[PDB]
Amino acid sequence: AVSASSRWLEGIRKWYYNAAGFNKLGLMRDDTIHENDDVKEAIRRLPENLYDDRVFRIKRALDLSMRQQILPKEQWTKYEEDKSYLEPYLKEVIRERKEREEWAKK
Amino acid sequence: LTRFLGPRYRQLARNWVPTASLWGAVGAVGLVWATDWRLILDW
Amino acid sequence: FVLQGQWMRLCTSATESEVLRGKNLLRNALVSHLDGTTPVCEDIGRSLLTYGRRIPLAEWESRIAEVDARVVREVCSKYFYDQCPAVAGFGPIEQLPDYNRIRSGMFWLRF
Amino acid sequence: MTNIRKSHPLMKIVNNAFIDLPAPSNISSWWNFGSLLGICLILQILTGLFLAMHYTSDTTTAFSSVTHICRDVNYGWIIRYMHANGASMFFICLYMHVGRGLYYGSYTFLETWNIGVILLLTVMATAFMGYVLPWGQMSFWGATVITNLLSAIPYIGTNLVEWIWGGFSVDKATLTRFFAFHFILPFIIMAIAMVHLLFLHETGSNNPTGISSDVDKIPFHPYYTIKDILGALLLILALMLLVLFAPDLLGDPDNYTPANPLNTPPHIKPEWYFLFAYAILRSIPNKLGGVLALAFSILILALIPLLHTSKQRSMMFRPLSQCLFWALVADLLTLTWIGGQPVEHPYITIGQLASVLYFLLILVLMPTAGTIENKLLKW
Amino acid sequence: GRQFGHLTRVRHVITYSLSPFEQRAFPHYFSKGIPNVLRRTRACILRVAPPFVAFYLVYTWGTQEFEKSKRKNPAAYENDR
Amino acid sequence: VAPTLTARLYSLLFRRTSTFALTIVVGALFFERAFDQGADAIYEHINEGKLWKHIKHKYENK
Amino acid sequence: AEPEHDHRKRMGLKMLLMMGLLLPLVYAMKRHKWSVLKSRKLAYRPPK
Ligand code: HEM
Ligand code: HEM
Repeated sequence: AVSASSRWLEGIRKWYYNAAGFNKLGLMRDDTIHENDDVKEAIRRLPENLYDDRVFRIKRALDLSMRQQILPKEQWTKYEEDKSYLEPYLKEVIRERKEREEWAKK
Repeated sequence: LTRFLGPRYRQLARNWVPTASLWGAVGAVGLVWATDWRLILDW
Repeated sequence: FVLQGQWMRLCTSATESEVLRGKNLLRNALVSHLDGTTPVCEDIGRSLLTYGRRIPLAEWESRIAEVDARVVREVCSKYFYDQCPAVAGFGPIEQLPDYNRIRSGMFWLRF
Repeated sequence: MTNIRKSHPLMKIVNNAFIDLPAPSNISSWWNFGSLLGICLILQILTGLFLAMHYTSDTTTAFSSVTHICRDVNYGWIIRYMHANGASMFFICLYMHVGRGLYYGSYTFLETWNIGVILLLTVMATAFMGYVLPWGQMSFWGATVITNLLSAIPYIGTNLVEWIWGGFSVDKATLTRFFAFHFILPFIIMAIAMVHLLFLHETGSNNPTGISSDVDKIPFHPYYTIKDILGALLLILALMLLVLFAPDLLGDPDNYTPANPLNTPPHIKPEWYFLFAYAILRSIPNKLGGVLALAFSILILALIPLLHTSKQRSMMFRPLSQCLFWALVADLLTLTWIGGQPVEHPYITIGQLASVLYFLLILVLMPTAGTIENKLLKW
Repeated sequence: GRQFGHLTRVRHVITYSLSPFEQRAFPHYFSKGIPNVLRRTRACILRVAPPFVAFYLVYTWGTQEFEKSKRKNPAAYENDR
Repeated sequence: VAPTLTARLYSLLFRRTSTFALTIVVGALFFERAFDQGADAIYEHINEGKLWKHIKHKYENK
Repeated sequence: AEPEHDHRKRMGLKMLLMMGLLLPLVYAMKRHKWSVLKSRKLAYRPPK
């Protein structure tokens, strides 16, 4: 029954991303995740392109942070372009491990 | 939390209680010497 | 570490022995290259645009001869000591020394 | 290797955690509080040992002793006022430290987080006993009312408060105990610090972005030795600014009065570092309820790892937590205020809602906000 | 183990740096600071300042009341009656 | 042409770190004295006659 | 009440100037060491 609320949420989501640093930074939302054991394995599963990309992005990002400089307005990550490229990989890794637990449990 | 809970685990818990149960008894003995309850002494 | 180390040592601690051996090496390097027709032709051509129209070949030995352990020490310290490096790598450069580290390697407090 | 001084000695290799270590590029000024943290630990110690080079730990003298350190002894005045003020800094620094951990999710390093926590609490003990050494009206009473606050425990309490004190009150017996534990805690704490450092060295320093920096790492020597020295420079600045221009300013307590056991400053309260703790106890009617909730104030730290709900260990990209993070900090300021307040209606009612706000912020709000943000990002 | 040769794996990235002695350490500091300081403060202010503002009100009110209720010694209940 | 003041200073004292250090030792010395002198003066000026240094006269040698 | 404080104010003035001077140099000294990382711009290069 979500038509107006969810619609507001969709608008809100763009604002949330805009509110979020990653969009401002220009780095992808997927790249931002707390590097833990599951993320870690997902990470490892990335293709050369995807994966080298995430290395430059973070390189460019930690460079900026070191210099307290923001990227130009023209070169920023736009919410409409939410590459959730880790998501696919990250889901399974979890999926596998949740199972593992099920098999281990019984 | 949720992951730890399991249908399979029960034997370990049962085993743990005895070792745990045995361990629990030691503390009472250990505490008692320090505590020196007159009632404990009376026992 | 070892290399830069070598540099430093060079401009503070050169010993006549050491310089005298390198001396001699130079001669040979410089004589043996000139073996063959092609080699002589290039020296003669390039020598003329480089050093102008001289062929310092026999001079060399003389010039090389003026070499002293003090000469070598003072001449090296113009160019390597306190001077700022030009460093390039093509990684795995992940361990390559930080520009400032390399830099401090050109002077001698310790290490 | 040959004549690589560093790895030659095995010992000197262990020191290459300072010079050669992988340190992230990007890195707010906030992280200098680690280093300064140590700075303060070392300054207190050098200072302590000189003061304890002219201090006596008896009822009769202690007040006199301090009084004598600040009058007849050469440069004893600054040493003592440097030691008092320092401890302020030491705490001001501590609470930056934990803020940072709270905000950027440095606390993911569970093992490091748990040492931190121990660290924090150990210093906390230290500060509580040192302030009592001088044996002045504030000190005297503050010890009674805190220590006694332990007698809330039902079965033991009572017996136990009496063991800690070495008698029925706080006479000499207690006073020499604090002198000895104050002295030996800091040494024990240094071991802890190093143990803390040990664990942290196994995963390196998190960043404002919240992502691994392994793809961007820098020489600690070249860069972070100057930063740290600079940090010092400002740190000292604050410590001397305080110590030289306004020695007593930050030391709320004006009670330079030798402790008279029948006398009482109706306004009894811990120092700025311990101000938050006193306030927490006040909002609960029941004694025991207040002691539990006091412990939980501080002890609630070790939960936060488990509370973490978002996919971004970095608050940096999550507005909403940045807002509730700040509020907690300002709630914490609000609580500190209560600490120096008459325990009356106005302050009571306020503190009580601040003490619920603090635990909400930490237990319930933030964790939810995490989720939300994750869901807005479609994560 | 070894912290520098073993961190991670990085392919295809060039970096270009310059020497300290060739550059200036203070790059149009006033000009960058103003605009950068300005631009981040204004992105902080909203997330940070509120709660402090709040405390201030609560401080202010909270002290007024005290002084009143206590200085208003007749506050609770009047004199004439 | 002549070397900028810095270049002069550089080649005379900062090439060799022995010299450099020597400098700094020396400098630290010289500097402490000037600073103090200047910085003490400045501070006494701000409290003219407020300090015993100013006020010794009154009860000194009759 | 505060014999040390009287001496401290005079010392504070000396301390204030030295700290200020030291702070200014350090910011400059600090900037130079960290300048290289800040100055550096890294451009990703496509594999193909
Ligand atoms: C961070 C750890 C420490 C903290 C927080 C700390 C804090 C304090 C405080 C708040 C006081 C009360 C001073 C006053 O207001 O008059 C004090 C006094 C004292 N402390 Fe420390 N201290 C620490 C470490 C040490 C150490 C390591 C020593 C000995 C080596 C020491 C020796 C003393 C002595 C003798 C006094 C009594 C005289 C006085 O009042 O100055 N303290 N300490
Ligand atoms: C005796 C007091 C302490 C000292 C001297 C100290 C010192 C340090 C230093 C020098 C650092 C590195 C820089 C930084 O991140 O700020 C650090 C990091 C850290 N400290 Fe402390 N600390 C103390 C207390 C604590 C407490 C009480 C805890 C938590 C309960 C704690 C947890 C941490 C954590 C988690 C980090 C790593 C954060 C990161 O970079 O991801 N520290 N500490």
